[PDB]
Amino acid sequence: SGAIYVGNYRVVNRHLATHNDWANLVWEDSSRDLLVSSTTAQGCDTIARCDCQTGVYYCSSRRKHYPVSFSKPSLIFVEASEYYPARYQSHLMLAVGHSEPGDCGGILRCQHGVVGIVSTGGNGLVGFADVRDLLWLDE
Ligand SMILES: NC(=O)[C@H]1CCCN(C(=O)[C@H]2CCc3cccc(Br)c32)C1
Ligand SMILES: [Zn+2]
Repeated sequence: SGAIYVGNYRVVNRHLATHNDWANLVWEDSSRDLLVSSTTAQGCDTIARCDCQTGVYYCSSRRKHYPVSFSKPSLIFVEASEYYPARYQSHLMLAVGHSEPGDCGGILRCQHGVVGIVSTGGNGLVGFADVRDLLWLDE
């Protein structure tokens, strides 16, 4: 679990969005596993606007942060789950690192700010949904 709070927006994994997120919907994209809802309170976070390919992510299944080298956002095939059929997920970045289901929503940060959130994983891999291209989060 986890979210990004920036301005009057909450950014979550689309597959973990709540009834309240859907009732306050701003934008969602199944192909990216992202959903953004509106908030009444002003948010705690800064979004990176950069091309970093290194950063640090929070891994809830270890209660620890780990450094990572990650690929640029791309279209990656993701196996079927209870939430989606087998499909290509866009704007996804992969890295070598521990992840389990339950780790979705953990933040990836570089020195410039928040880069994205955990969205996929596998045997020693972790995948992050990029948010750096969503320029409107800042206004
Ligand atoms: N973005 C998606 O389609 C997600 C939906 C939930 C499921 N998903 C995953 O990758 C999960 C299932 C297998 C596994 C192993 C280690 C970490 C994670 Br996170 C996962 C894809
Ligand atoms: Zn950066």
